[PDB]
Amino acid sequence: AARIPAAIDAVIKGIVTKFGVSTESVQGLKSLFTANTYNDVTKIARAINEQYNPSSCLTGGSGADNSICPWAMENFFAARKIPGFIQREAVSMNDVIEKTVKTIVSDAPKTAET
Amino acid sequence: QRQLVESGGGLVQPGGSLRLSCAASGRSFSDYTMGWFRQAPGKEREFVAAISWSGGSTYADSVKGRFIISRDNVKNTVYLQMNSLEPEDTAVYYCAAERTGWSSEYDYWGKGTPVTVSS
Amino acid sequence: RKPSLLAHPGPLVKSEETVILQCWSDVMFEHFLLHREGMFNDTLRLIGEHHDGVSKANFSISRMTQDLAGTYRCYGSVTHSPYQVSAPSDPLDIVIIGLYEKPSLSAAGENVTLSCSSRSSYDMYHLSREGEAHERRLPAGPKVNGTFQADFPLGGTYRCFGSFHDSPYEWSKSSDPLLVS
Ligand SMILES: *[C@@H]1O[C@H](CO[C@@H]2O[C@@H](C)[C@@H](O)[C@@H](O)[C@@H]2O)[C@@H](O)[C@H](O)[C@H]1NC(C)=O
Ligand SMILES: *[C@@H]1O[C@H](CO)[C@@H](O)[C@H](O)[C@H]1NC(C)=O
Repeated sequence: AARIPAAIDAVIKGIVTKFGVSTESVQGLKSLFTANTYNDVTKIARAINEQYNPSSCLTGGSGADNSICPWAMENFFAARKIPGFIQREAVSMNDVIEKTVKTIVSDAPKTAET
Repeated sequence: QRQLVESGGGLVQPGGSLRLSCAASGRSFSDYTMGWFRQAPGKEREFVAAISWSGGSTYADSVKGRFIISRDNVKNTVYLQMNSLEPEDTAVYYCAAERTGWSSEYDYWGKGTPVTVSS
Repeated sequence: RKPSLLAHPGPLVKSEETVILQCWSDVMFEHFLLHREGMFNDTLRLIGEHHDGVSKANFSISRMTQDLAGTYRCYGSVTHSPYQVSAPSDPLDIVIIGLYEKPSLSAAGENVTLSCSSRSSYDMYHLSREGEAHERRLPAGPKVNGTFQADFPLGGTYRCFGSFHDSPYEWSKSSDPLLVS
């Protein structure tokens, strides 16, 4: 019955399990996870960079729980090859976050419905 | 840093062509963006073409397809090949230099070369 | 060990224009991490290109935006398993210039002082010696002539810029150059 609130909750669960950040922290962006902007890939990727500052993971991280740093190491800093940006002279971490958000948003109607 | 000297100006019939040159005598020439500007009688000085430190060209829409800007980093020279000239192109043509990466302006200017497209 | 970071043709970039940031070192780093601190933080992973004892990487900005302005630092990538990065390069400010009205700049072995003035209420003034990657900054004070100013004691070719508090990497049009001899 509630098609859109289910899709908003699937995008939130997608960010949580992919980026390894807390459920409470993703849900904090109340203005972002509304019916008009829950699937706005650009706004979500910029919000993730603004709030978690993954560039602070440059030197390695600290082992803090629900930190984006393990995701940043596995997909950017300590990656042998970045998936989606393979054989690329210059890769922007924000573009890698954006590509990840774009897959989350696409797979959201498939997962929530099923 | 620079002193720019234009040449090649003169009288030309409509549909004719003319090649202007600019000699620049300063250090780091290849790093400057070089431009051509023109001032027609009673009008404000306007941009005509620019050649970036990287060799990329830019043109005013009024000159697009008819003029070609080029640079020679061995001789420290800029050229403006002007084809299909119409009486609207009559103006004093100026050579200018911009220290890209350090300035937002064309700080260096030549004294001009007159171009007249008769009748 | 600390790599070098420079801007070509320079770090004071007009809107929609180009700049190349070069990371280089005599340590043969397989990769470089170019970090930007500004209104939109980011890290760029660059391939370390090797030739005759040097490892270099270029980051080309093909169209200067507010998002790309900031303080940049380059790090060389050492290892993946015991994760290690080198010491950062010296900080390099990549600034957007030409956004506001140009200020005015006024002037062997003597103390020379250069002054930055404008009627615009700039919060900060920036002095630039042409060819030198680092700029000097100083706040602006009001004068009874309805003009804000900053005096830079020198103790080359110079240019002056104004900026506001809420956008420290977005500067005005450069003042007319002042040759000091
Ligand atoms: C943007 O980044 C600022 C500085 O980044 C930190 O210092 C540099 C030198 C590197 O060590 C980097 O890994 C560090 O993260 C932060 O002060 C600032 O808070 C950041 N902005 C936001 C919104 O997170
Ligand atoms: C990097 O950029 C600099 C400055 O434009 C240039 O001289 C150099 O050739 C570039 N490196 C490569 C590998 O093209």
